[PDB]
Amino acid sequence: RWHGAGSTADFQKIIQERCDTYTQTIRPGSRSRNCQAIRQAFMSAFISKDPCKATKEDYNSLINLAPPTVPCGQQVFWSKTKELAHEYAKRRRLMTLEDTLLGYLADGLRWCGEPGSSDLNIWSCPDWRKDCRTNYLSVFWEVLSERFAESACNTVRVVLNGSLENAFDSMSIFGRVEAPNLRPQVELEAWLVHDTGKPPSDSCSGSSIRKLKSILDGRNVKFRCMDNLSRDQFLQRS
Ligand SMILES: Nc1ncnc2c1ncn2[C@@H]1O[C@H](COP(=O)(O)OP(=O)(O)OC[C@H]2OC[C@@H](F)[C@@H]2O)[C@@H](O)[C@H]1O
Repeated sequence: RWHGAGSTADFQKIIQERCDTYTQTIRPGSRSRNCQAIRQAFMSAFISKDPCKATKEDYNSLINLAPPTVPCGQQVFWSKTKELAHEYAKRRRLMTLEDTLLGYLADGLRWCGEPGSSDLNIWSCPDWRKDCRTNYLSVFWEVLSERFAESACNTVRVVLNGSLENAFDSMSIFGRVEAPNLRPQVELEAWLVHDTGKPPSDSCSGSSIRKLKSILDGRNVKFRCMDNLSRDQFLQRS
């Protein structure tokens, strides 16, 4: 029926296996979490529901079992720079949304259900643009990101793309959901990083970054911006 690719095959085995791996081998030590119950709640959030009627409220319980909250001073946001941001985070022992329990579970997966069926639709899922924005995949990421930003604390960093005309996209999840919900009085450092072998098309002085400074002022978040750095200069030396 839908225009988007179907659900990841064996989605529920994957999220349970990743849950075991994460809670036991990647980030253990804190409180215990039951991975069976986390998988059950994840599945119950969307399974057998209208795939284009997802609400943020459908995920409150799942998120409550494992909020996406990162230790003070270790949190990293990104926008149009996913792989660079993850390399940077890994090197510096920081955490992106993909390094939280739920983000780790969901990273790179697709899922949707179908009314009157207990199973995932593995043939097609709603596309955000061609079908509906109110789909379980897109809504999960928006609500998880919101909670991610609300829990941020002390210094947080963001990696943005200085090779685009607008390194800050106000219609992005970083622009629309994360920056505007960022816990007040944290401090944000932005790095605008450009493709090796190309001059940067955006800077800290550009229009888009001015919009971001405006948002951060309203949250009483201090802002430091660095730019004109190649991926190599940025990584080799932030
Ligand atoms: N871990 C993920 N795995 C798969 N898809 C994801 C993931 N995280 C987000 N998406 C989706 O892919 C899309 C990415 O769109 P960009 O324009 O490159 O960047 P932003 O929108 O700013 O999202 C990134 C920030 O917000 C949350 C934090 F992770 C980041 O700081 C997005 O719409 C999501 O539906």
